[PDB]
Amino acid sequence: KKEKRKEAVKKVIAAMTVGKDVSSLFPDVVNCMQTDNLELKKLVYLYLMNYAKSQPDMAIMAVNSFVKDCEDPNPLIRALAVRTMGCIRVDKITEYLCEPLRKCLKDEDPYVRKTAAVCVAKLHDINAQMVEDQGFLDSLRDLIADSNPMVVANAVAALSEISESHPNSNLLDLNPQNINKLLTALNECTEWGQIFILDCLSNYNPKDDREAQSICERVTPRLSHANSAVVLSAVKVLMKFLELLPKDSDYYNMLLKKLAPPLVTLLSGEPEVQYVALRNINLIVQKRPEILKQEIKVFFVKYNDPIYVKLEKLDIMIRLASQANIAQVLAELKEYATEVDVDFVRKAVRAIGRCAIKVEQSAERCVSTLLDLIQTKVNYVVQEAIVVIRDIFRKYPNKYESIIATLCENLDSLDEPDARAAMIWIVGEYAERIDNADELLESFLEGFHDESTQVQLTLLTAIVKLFLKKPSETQELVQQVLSLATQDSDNPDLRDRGYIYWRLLSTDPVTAKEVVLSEKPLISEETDLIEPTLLDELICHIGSLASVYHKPPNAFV
Amino acid sequence: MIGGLFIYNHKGEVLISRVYRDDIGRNAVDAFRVNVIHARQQVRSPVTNIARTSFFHVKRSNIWLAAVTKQNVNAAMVFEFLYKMCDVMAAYFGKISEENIKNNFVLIYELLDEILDFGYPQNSETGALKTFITQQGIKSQGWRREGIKYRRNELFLDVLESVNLLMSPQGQVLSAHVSGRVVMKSYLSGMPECKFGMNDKIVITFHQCVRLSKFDSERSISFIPPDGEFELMRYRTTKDIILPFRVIPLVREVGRTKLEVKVVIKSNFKPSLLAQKIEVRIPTPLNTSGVQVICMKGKAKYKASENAIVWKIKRMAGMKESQISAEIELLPTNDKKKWARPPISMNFEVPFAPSGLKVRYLKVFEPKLNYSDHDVIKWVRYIGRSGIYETRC
Amino acid sequence: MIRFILIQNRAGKTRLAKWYMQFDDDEKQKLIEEVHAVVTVRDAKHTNFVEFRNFKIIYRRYAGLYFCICVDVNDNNLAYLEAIHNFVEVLNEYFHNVCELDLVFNFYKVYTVVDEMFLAGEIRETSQTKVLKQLLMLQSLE
Amino acid sequence: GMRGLAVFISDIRNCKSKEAEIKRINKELANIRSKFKGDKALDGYSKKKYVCKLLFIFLLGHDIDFGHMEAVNLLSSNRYTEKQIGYLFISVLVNSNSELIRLINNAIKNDLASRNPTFMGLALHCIANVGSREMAEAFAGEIPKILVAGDTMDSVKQSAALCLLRLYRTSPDLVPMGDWTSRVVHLLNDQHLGVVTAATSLITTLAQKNPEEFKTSVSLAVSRLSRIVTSASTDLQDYTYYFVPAPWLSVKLLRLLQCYPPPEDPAVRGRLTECLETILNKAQEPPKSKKVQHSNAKNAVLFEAISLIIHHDSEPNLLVRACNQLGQFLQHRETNLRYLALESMCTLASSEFSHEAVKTHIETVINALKTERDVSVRQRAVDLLYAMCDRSNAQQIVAEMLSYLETADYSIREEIVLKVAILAEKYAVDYTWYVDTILNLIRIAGDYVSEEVWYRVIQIVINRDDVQGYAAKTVFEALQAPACHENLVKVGGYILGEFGNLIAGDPRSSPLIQFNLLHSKFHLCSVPTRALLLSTYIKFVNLFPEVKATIQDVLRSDSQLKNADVELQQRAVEYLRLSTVASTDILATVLEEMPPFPERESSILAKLKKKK
Repeated sequence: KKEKRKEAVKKVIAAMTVGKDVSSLFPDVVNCMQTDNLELKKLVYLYLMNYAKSQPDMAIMAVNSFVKDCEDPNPLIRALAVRTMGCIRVDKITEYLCEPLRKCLKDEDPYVRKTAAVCVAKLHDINAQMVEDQGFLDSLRDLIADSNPMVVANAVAALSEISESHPNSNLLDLNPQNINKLLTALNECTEWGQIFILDCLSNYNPKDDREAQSICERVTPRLSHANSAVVLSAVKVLMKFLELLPKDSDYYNMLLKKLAPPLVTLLSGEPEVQYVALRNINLIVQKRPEILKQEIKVFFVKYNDPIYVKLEKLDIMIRLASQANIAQVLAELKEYATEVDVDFVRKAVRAIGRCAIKVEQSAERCVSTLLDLIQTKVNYVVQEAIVVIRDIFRKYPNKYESIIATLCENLDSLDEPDARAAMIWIVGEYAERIDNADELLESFLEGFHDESTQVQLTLLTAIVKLFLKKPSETQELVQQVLSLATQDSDNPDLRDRGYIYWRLLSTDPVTAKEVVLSEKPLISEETDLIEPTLLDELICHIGSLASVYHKPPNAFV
Repeated sequence: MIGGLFIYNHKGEVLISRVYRDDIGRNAVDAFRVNVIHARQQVRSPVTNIARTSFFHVKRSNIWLAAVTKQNVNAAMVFEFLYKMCDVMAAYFGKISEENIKNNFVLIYELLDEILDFGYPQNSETGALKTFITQQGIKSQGWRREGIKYRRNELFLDVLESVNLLMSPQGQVLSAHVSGRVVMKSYLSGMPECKFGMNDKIVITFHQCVRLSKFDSERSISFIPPDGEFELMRYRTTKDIILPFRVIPLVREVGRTKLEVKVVIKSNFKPSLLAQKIEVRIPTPLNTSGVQVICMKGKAKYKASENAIVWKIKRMAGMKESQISAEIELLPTNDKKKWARPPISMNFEVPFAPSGLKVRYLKVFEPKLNYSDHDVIKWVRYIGRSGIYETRC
Repeated sequence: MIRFILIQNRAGKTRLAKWYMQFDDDEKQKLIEEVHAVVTVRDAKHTNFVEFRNFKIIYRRYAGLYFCICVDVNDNNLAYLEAIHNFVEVLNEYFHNVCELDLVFNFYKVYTVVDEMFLAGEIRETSQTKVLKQLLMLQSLE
Repeated sequence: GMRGLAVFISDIRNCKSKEAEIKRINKELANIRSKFKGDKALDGYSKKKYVCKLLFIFLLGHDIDFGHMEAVNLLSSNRYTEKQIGYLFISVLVNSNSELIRLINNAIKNDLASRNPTFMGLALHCIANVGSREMAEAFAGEIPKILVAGDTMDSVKQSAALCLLRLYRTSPDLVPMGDWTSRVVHLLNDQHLGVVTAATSLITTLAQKNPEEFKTSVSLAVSRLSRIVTSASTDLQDYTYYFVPAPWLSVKLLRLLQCYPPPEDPAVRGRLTECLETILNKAQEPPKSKKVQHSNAKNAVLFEAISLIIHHDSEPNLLVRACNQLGQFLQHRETNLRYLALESMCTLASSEFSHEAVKTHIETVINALKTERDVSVRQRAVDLLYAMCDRSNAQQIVAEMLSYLETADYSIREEIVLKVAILAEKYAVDYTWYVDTILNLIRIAGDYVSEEVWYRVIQIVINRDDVQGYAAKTVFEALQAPACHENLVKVGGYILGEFGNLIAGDPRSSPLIQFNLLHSKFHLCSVPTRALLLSTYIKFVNLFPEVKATIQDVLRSDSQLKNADVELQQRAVEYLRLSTVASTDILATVLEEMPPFPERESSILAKLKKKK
């Protein structure tokens, strides 16, 4: 009797999982769902969840079944029924389930309490506009104050999710010493509960420095085994609570020296968490530089790491490059240059260039290493070396101008826009140093169209610069390029700047000389720094995807 | 917070789907499929921002795991939860494979329902998860008289099956079943424990000495063979049936004066073995008066006693061709005869098991006498008898 | 014109590859793999006229076989689908039953049937009875 | 019968993993190599068995580089089966050799000098199934000698027609046009029906190449078609495909007629119109069989007739009936019929004779676009909706395109947004709706919009000079949204930098707040966007003299002057110098003109064509 019904239910579940529509047996399954076996009840609930995921309008008749299951003595079955009913998307399902939701608030079971918290979070989205939503939130907050780790963790997570709405209430929770209570609960909770409670507490603003010091002392040994999640959340809350004055007790250095080892050792997991940890440590180093002071050898990427890990490790080594470690980083970059990967080689040579810009003393060594790399004669290596040379020239003027021909000797073929832009800029600025400028511009003015806008605009500005430098040998050339830019190119930016130059040169050449050919300031070791305000705001969201995307939360939601 | 979870195969088919948050839809599924499965030159990165929707992806052999989010999610938490789920799956049914996922759909749905709800990755401890999960996955990697002496240690394994089939004239099979009985003769000395390994190929009366404790490893049956011949086991399988013969009767009502029927038999087994005693009974209308036939193989004669045409074949090999054309004269009659369209009956025996049962290994180990298993002469032959082999016409 | 004719199976093995234009060595295998990937995903409640690259294939399921003719963009759609059905019916009345085993064990007969009713990329013959008569008259002659 | 193949394939099929299969296949290859070398293998049957086994070895997926001379030796034989196997092996395995190709050509030339249809047909199939320069060179003047009015059977005639077709397809310059055109054209009127099929295929290809040569065939094709469509219930029963008389031949004849202009003779045109009317009426009749194949034949003939009518574009009543039939098919139970009807109506909508009739079915087209939720059918619905768009009907079409773009999979997102942009640009009555549509596209798709949609919208806003105020306004109240795509950032920067004065009157739209929001959006953008914002800043320097101090304090910081990008650093230093010199006699002149943009080449259409 019942065995045949169970077999039929299992067959229907298998058929639904296969892909066939089994809505014909839906009334039969609903009728047979009224049973007493735990396995049969769980299977029926799973089948109902699968079937009502897309058609919840026809499942409104299951209100009586849900009410009957909510009266079962077994707490697990009641929790399962509440969780299943909480995801129903109807205008009257929430109103009918509010009373069971109110009754489920006071339950003597951690699983039932967790299900009630999840149901409250779900009901926050739908039919939550009157004082009923406030009452449910207050009931959930009251249920949060329990010794069970599961209930407090789930209530904190639900409240944090509901805090997306901003009715002038900053999460409408917490209290004095409630931070200490939450820390104790986390000490008594599991890994995910720790993550949730740290995320909730990272938005708290301590009234005085005593609370911040207590939080830092408590969360100091909170280097759990959840890999990047809990460690990074703790680091975020530690730096968010790092408001003590520098002229105070020696706790700033102690906190930094306690925070450094877990952050250094966090880069030991799977490549995916390694990526997140690398971006987070990039942000931390850019904000606070005195943490990874003497751990440059840690970021030496092995041969078993993927491309993104390699590139971000290269970026963090650029950020951590200093005078003492010049030899090590240069040797590492030289070794990395032969890693076959085109993008990784590009990143390595860019790292060499940015390290040359960063350190003034090691410019000669960087130039020598670049010249040695030229001997490889690899086309993309040569192109990226030309780009790096253009980058260096803006930092050191008229100092390494005699080494350009060495790279240009074997650079006959150019296939990348960046190399073309670099060559054109070098020619435009150093028009007198190289007499083949006219021929080079004549060669470049063949594929003026069907090229990147960077190349187009760099060529335009370099042509105008050369004309302002050598008017007798280039009109009859500037007219052609300006006509192509403002009569054949549809770019409003390009055309607008073309008319800018057209009306500047035709009004006052002295003004053009004093404006276009002005002495450009030095690069000032521009190492892709983030704006201080944006960086400070991003420190407040280290754990979330804001750090991985390097964007404030307002830019994507 | 976490907006769902998906598992993809190498072809880009959505094996399972779970959509907890309302915002995520089939658009996200298609976006992820296009942007990772059909990736051409994009730089590899675990998380990609497409249509303001993040996509965390983790590779496990030929199985793609995807976590779709549309919120400021803790980035490391999703990866940690994915690793925990991978560990749980490994502890449940070993390495993640296509067959393991396909055979354990219900288990996977239950696991995703229990470990995760509304996007909050609840506790995934093995002890805690065991209580809340009741489904188990599928893994795919007669007493004998004392003091009896025999001159030579020899035994026989005769596997006999009866095959039944009912096909529509269009060639569609409705239902088939094979009733098989295994009778073996054991003319061996001593009382040894022997291991008999064979391919199961089916999921399950049994003999008194038969114990199915280790039935989960192919067969792994152990028994002490009683003296003389006895029925080792009786069974009936309906899942994997290898039909040895196919009969396609091409009837043709050429007017009422006569009736022409053409019948073809097609063997679909290995030609390295020969079928014997091929017998086909061709029904005829009761108003038959004279029939002349042309047979490529064997001979056929008309039997007016039973009102049917009997077709006899000495023997034929596998993958052979045979054609019989019969012209049946019809009496004038009035109406309502219609020949009643009885089915086409055939009789045959083949030297292989239609059910596909095959003996894998048969080792005899004796601790006391300590004779080599290879020294035991073993003869195994198959005779598959034909039951009601009916084809509608 | 017809680019190629394929008779695949559920797994992916090609039981008959017949190309009417010069493809490369790995190009044939890539085309077979991508055609299988395209065809297998779809089901009965879908159009049989699925386009890809610069061509379009005409796939039609039959038991455990996926007959596929790849035609040009401008070529008609339904006519080649019915040509596929006619070819399937000629095979059905020739072997008395179409199945993977008969195609595997009689590949040269399948090739001569295809070349009988599909030559140089166009439809050589459109009838069943006449093709069967001409093939039987050219079967007893040895 | 053959015995070795049965056992060999039976053994090789039921094999273990590729190791055992490779071992068995290599053992068989070694055995066949030993058998080929020496020994008394002069018997033809042994060579047959070995060649067939080797052919199966090749087709299994393994490479074969031997057993070719001993296989081409099979051709010189009197047994039919040996010749067939040799020809099949030559067709399957093709190699470039001098002696081998010459021997094959000699064998085929000897074969063609026969008197039985079987050998000639086999040789023709061998020639046409592979194709080569040597075959065309040695048989350019032999195939027409078969196709000419000689005593040849019908089967070899069909084979020769298709072989000449293949040779022309592969060797166009090696096919003459001697005094056999007058025979092939009249061959279309010959008895039998497959012969007419082959002749129609060859004539269709040749006319597609050289239309003027086969002008005589149009009347014969019309007569044959008119005789076929209405002949009898069971006339020529060999060719009635499920009560539909010769669907493939009718399709071929209609394809041949499609490649020609309308017939000049009034009688021929009258017969063609009568035949088309009969085809349509028979398509409107109830089916003679409940099967789906009869409907498939009728609908194939019908769609070919509709394509012919569309191509001719000469009969208005016929086109109206065609549109009515397509509208009736648009709701058909079949799935193939809906897709094909959508494609045919997309083709038909370009014809001006029934544009209103096409536009009448827009409700059904939209319901199809929204209902079956397929991937190809909905794409065809999108194309068809793009086809009928006009000035009076642009609003509903664009709204439905946007609604579809909301839930469309992102693979086809680029084509849809390009189509919406071009439709809004081309069929706009008031350009305020065009600006609204472009901004809706930017907000909705954003990531997949184009390279050149915002180019076009900026060009239109600058040129028209009448929608500038509303464009600048809607841009201003769109920029302050929480999350906005960077394309909107570029468009807003340019539009504000060009027309900040038109909205400067409103205190809520003061230049200070505009500059503040632009700078807020400046921090998180790519390099080209920052360049655009710098150009907007220098425009604001003179356009708003009051915000000059704030702008100068903005771009004089180390963020822009010390930047590591050449473009940004150069722009910042030039703009700062222009502000610092403060002559004001040059700045107002240079940064105020921006004359309107001429329509270069309509790049959106070029990109749309190149993508498809």
